[PDB]
Amino acid sequence: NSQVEQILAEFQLQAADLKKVMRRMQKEMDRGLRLETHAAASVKMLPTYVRSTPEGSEVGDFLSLDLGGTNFRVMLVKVGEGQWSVKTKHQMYSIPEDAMTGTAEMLFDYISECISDFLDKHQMKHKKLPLGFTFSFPVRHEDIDKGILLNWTKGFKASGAEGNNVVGLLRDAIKRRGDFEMDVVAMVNDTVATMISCYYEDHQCEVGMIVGTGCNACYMEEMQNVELVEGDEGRMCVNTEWGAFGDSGELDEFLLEYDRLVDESSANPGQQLYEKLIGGKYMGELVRLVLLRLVDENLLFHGEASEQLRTRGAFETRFVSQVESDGDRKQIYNILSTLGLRPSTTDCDIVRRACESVSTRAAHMCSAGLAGVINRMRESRSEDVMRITVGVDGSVYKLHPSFKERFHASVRRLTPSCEITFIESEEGSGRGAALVSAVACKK
Ligand SMILES: Cc1ccc(NC(=O)[C@H](COC(C)C)Oc2ncnc3c2cnn3-c2ncccc2Cl)nc1
Ligand SMILES: OC[C@H]1O[C@H](O)[C@H](O)[C@@H](O)[C@@H]1O
Ligand code: NA
Repeated sequence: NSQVEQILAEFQLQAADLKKVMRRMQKEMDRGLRLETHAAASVKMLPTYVRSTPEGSEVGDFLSLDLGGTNFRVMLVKVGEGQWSVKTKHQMYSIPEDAMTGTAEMLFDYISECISDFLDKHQMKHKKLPLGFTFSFPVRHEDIDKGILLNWTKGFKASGAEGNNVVGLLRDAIKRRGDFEMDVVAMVNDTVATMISCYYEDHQCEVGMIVGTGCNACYMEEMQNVELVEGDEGRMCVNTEWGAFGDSGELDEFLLEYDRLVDESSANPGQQLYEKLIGGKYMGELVRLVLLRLVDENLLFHGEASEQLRTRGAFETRFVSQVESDGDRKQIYNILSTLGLRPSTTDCDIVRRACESVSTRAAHMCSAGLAGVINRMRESRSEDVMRITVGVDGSVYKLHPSFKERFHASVRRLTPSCEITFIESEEGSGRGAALVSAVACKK
């Protein structure tokens, strides 16, 4: 146990580590905003064309598509005035591997089939509506309804997409199918969508964050600081793409053996390193690799590992969450037996410690990110204590039994001059795309 706890201790980050990360994130943000350094910035600070504007939208029905993982969502969002009301209906769709690792057209054809299914099941296929698209990958926006995919993240691979107008890809697929018509009026990031949906509930919400399969944030920047887009008046949402923080070496002093290994076998070696420390795509696999380290030292399972624990990806991140949901070891035993293992009573405690060590580092790394954003915003204003609302969506955050609590407390220590309200978005990644579309249509 002695030696377990010092192998596990490599995952600790001191206050001083977290402040260093925070400040470096603030300097990368700043690099990404300036024309002189934008092109070489690891933290891209992408203009979204979502602006501060008087409250209100068109009234009516709006479709939303939300693509950001293997599971995706179609939504019908009805905006009405009394005063305002928003009601939603959704369906979920799972994308087969074939459709994610083939061509862009195969991917967008599958998407359009699903839209078709949604419209059938809501007896509205004869209707032509405005559609907002939540598309959760790095995009260079040229307008609210136009954007070029820079690169796939989170293991997506469809060919023929990178470098192309993602909105064009959707619209072409819709037309190929010829079974329905929609006006694609807006495409946004999931961070952005989450923030808009949250703003609707709370006007102080000016940051969106995702801690899901990937990890990213967006926030409202002053237009004079957004040098890529002409104008000094008002604010525009910037999609930080903070996932790529570290991709210029900024994190090198913190990366562990397990981190290099996750990166090397990932779909995108050398990219999204910050996100690899945090996102649900990778947390379960980090844990897996730590559990193997403790085995090949004969500190775990008497040094015998199962077939499935030697198998990349078999420690799914939902396991990490379930482990930590356990004190009778029932939750831990039920995940471990699943894996072809026979834990002692001590192993169960060891696996729960390992989960904790990875999941805690994630919450801590993530808090430094968000603190960076929130402190920068405070500094750009007339704030003694800044009260701000953050919209947060993602499965790590919503479902991980203690990640959230750990994240909040770490965030608060790094932001001792702000009071932060975190709003857990029920379906903001999807609803927000509809609401942005409604605002866009009001033109
Ligand atoms: C092209 C375009 C479209 C939209 C926007 N801006 C917005 O959608 C703004 C962004 O504001 C940030 C600070 C979050 O958000 C909104 N701008 C205007 N009205 C809005 C909202 C959000 N809800 N909401 C709203 N409020 C009341 C009823 C219905 C709605 Cl949709 N900018 C450009
Ligand atoms: O889904 C959360 C995030 O995952 C990845 O970081 C994507 O690059 C990013 O665009 C998205 O916001
Ligand atoms: Na500007």
